[PDB]
Amino acid sequence: SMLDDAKARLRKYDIGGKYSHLPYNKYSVLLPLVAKEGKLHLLFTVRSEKLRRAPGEVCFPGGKRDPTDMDDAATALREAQEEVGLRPHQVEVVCCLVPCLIDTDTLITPFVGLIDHNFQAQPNPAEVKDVFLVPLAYFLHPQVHDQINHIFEYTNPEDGVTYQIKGMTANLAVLVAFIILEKKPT
Ligand SMILES: O=C(Cc1ccc(F)cc1)Nc1cccc(Cl)c1
Repeated sequence: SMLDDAKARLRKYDIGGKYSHLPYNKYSVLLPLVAKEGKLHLLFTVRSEKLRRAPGEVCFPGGKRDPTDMDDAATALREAQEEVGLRPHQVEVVCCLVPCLIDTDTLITPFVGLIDHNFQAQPNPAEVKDVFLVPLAYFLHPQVHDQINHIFEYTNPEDGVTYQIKGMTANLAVLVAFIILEKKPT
């Protein structure tokens, strides 16, 4: 099946807890895969304009590890619940992808999660201005604009709204698309 095939692909790239004890400032993100209309999608947030770090940017759900978290995956799930109302029974964490090093002292660990079909986002407006889906296949043929660094523009056909996706978030989206969609019979 589509979902069993996606999980099987993802597991081959799982690094697990290999880098998880290193003494960094630690953040996790959840890359949430949603199946709709017979295709996989990624769920993104738009950060609230009131946040002082990166207001109005497109990001995956996530945030800083805290002492309650059993592990890095727990960080991702706790933050996703706070930001968009995703409950732990509504997500299956499939793997941990390559972590992202930033600012010399920070390590961001991305987890891919399969999201239940009955989940409906409840954006928390203190943190999230918007939540939206992008089909995973978009990231194989994105609409690129150069600002010099590459920016993806995705227009939602439901409503005509264009979102800019860039940086780590864009990079991770492409990675997941490659992992899941490469070398597939039609
Ligand atoms: O904060 C994140 C994930 C993230 C962590 C570290 C990082 F460097 C880059 C993204 N995500 C988020 C998305 C919406 C609202 C809020 Cl409050 C947080």
